[PDB]
Amino acid sequence: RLAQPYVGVFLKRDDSNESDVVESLDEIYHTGTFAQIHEMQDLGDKLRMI
Amino acid sequence: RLAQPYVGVFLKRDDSNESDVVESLDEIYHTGTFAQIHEMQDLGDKLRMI
Amino acid sequence: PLYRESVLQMMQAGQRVVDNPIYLSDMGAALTGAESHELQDVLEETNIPK
Amino acid sequence: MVEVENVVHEDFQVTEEVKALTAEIVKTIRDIIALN
Repeated sequence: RLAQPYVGVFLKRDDSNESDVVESLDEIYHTGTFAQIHEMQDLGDKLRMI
Repeated sequence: RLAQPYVGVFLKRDDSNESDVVESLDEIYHTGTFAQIHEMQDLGDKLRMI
Repeated sequence: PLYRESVLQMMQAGQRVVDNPIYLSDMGAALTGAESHELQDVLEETNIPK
Repeated sequence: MVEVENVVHEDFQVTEEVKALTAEIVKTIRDIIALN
């Protein structure tokens, strides 16, 4: 519904841990790669974002 | 041209009539179904909306 | 038989993915062949058990 | 020879589902012409 559809991309630091990714915001690196969305597909998995 | 694409889906009442569809607005039911348009195709017909 | 059965295998109640059961009961009532008037009659009811 | 056009053509007053058989009939006609 948003005017500009977009999704970010960040990079994780060493020793990946999903619980800390959803608990705290420090695990991810400050660097980021923002980009606009094209089109959803979801051919096999229910989450296949380009 | 509009920023957000969308469309509403309604249900017609008993005794369908094309002339009533262009003559009166009471044929449609009070129930409605807004949704977002996905993508136009018009492969064979000029109106193949999803 | 009317539709293919993998879609039933894709959304299963034991996966705990049915956060919204009313969409599943609507998808299952959609398989009925009843008149669109009869669907409107089902819509006229307000209480969930009814 | 005497003859009369007793072309009975009864149909229900409610014409919503009565065409639902037509969809299967055309899909069947498509399947008969497609295999034969």
